[PDB]
Amino acid sequence: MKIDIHSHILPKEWPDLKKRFGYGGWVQLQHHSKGEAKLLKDGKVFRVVRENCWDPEVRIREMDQKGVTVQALSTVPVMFSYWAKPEDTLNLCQLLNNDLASTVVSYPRRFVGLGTLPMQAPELAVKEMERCVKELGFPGVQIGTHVNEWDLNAQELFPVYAAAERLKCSLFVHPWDMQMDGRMAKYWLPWLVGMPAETTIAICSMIMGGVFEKFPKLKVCFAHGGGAFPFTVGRISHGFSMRPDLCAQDNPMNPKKYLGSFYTDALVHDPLSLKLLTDVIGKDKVILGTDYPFPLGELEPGKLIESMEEFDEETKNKLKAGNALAFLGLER
Amino acid sequence: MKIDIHSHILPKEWPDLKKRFGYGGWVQLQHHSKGEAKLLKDGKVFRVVRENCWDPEVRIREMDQKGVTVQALSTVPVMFSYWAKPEDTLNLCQLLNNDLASTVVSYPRRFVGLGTLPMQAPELAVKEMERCVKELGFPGVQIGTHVNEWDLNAQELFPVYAAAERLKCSLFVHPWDMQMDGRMAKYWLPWLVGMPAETTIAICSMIMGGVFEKFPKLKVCFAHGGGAFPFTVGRISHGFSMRPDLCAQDNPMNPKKYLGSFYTDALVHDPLSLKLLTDVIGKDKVILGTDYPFPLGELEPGKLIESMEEFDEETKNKLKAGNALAFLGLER
Ligand SMILES: [Zn+2]
Ligand SMILES: [Zn+2]
Repeated sequence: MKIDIHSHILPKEWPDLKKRFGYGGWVQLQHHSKGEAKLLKDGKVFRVVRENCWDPEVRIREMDQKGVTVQALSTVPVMFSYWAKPEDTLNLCQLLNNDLASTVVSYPRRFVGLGTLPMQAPELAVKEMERCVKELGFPGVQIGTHVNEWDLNAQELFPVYAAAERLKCSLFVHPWDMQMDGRMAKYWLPWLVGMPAETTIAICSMIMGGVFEKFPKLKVCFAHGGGAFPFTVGRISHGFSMRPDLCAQDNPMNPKKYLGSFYTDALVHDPLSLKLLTDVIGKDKVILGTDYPFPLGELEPGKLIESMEEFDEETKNKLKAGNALAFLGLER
Repeated sequence: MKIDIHSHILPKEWPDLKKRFGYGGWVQLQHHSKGEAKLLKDGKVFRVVRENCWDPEVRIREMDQKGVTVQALSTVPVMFSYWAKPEDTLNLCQLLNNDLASTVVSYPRRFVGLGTLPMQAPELAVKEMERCVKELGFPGVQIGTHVNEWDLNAQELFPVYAAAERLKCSLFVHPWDMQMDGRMAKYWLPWLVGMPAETTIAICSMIMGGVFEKFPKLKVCFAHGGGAFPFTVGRISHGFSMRPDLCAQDNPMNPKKYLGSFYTDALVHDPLSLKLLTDVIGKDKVILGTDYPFPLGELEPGKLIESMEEFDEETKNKLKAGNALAFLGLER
């Protein structure tokens, strides 16, 4: 019933990116029908989306109906474009960040912005992060779980984490670029299994890569309840203890010592799962998020949290808003 | 403290498989040092193992020390060899199954056998299953989470499931053949993340492929606590409801209706994780298993279960032995 850390939005329209940059592989939005649009990647339709995916007015009406005060807006992850030339990804980043900032200016009490960065080129990413924070006024950014062959332990990314600490810029980590073909081409497995696995790999990578140890002021929240991590943390912690030759060469402290060091959203659908999440991650560390407007999201925002007889009213309030305001560094 | 459904053993020695079959890619055991051996795949050492991995006498002494009455013995999963020619995999299967049956005959009150099958060729697999059950006296078999490009929903495998129902042959499903290279080549991620993801994909595949619906007498137990499934079942069940076009074309019943239809081992390391597992899978459906003699296993077998103040003595007894005896169809 309060703040939603996890929601995705796109521009109304954007330019032909293939023409702008000189090579294909990019995505485009095609308005085929009233209140309806297609996303495509060279020719092929790969997703159908509704009006509420780009129209702030439509979003405000649906938020009102559901009792949601603020959405944190970030782009659709397929727009990350970490695969492209660094300056072209940055150019697209500036376009999506400015779009997002425009929307925020129009409804500054209903939205805040999480920008996107050219993470494959750390010098450009630092510079675009500095702009989002100093000029656009964003409290943080949304990044993917890996960047081409870099997982988030990668030393090449340390300048980005350092910039985040100095700028007080929060990081929302979202699974993306999962395997889509072969055995994963059935039963929606990329979204149902691939996403949570991507998130668990990101949490393990930042832990065992020493990111939380070296950048102790960095604020990070992972999407979809930490993936499998809240349930498989015992396996991970035990395995680290047993094979330090494999697990401890970048950071010798046991993963368990980092519980309390980062946030997750609360998007885990079931009450038994939400209770384990808070038991493991902490009542101060779980943030209502919805994945609005996508179907895999929570249909009645805040309902799972409010349905927990195990939680007092002060805990519910932390989960619904107070934790988001802490993670984002924003006034209650 | 009772029965261990999940333990791996190899023969003392076996022939040069490359010479036997006429092409490389197979594994071999090399005794380099006292009570020590190397596993290799063409030249390269990929694992070091101890005596207790092949010597039944050593295993009995370590079981006594730990209060373990019976181990269910199955081969090391890298021996599956589903990639090879069908008759060659079957020939190796017969050798490993006979080895296992010999060991069982020598200590028939301490061991039972779970055989291995040429799953890439279903007619041969049915025939070797019939032999393990009728001639070798095995109560079940261990199979992998996928078979080359077949996940376990594959219709080509239905004759194997049908044979299992008729023969009353239990199936222990073990994750294997994970990605090992690229981004997964660090931090032991194949074992810490890849294995649980493989298991969740296998549980989803058998559910949404209608395997439990079409073969309701089939007994199946998945390794490592069901992977992520006990925590991500809400995500999976919600997603199935939202996109039946993606999820329900082979079996329209919601995955949640199958909780209670299969078993898992109890190998989840942490007490919060063991409580969620029983809450989700059922107190009648969780089986003490250890992954003996591998380091990622439980070091004091049965200790997690016995440490649960939430469980009465009758529940502990089910988890330590009664559930295994039910899954295997064996006399208490
Ligand atoms: Zn999302
Ligand atoms: Zn095992």
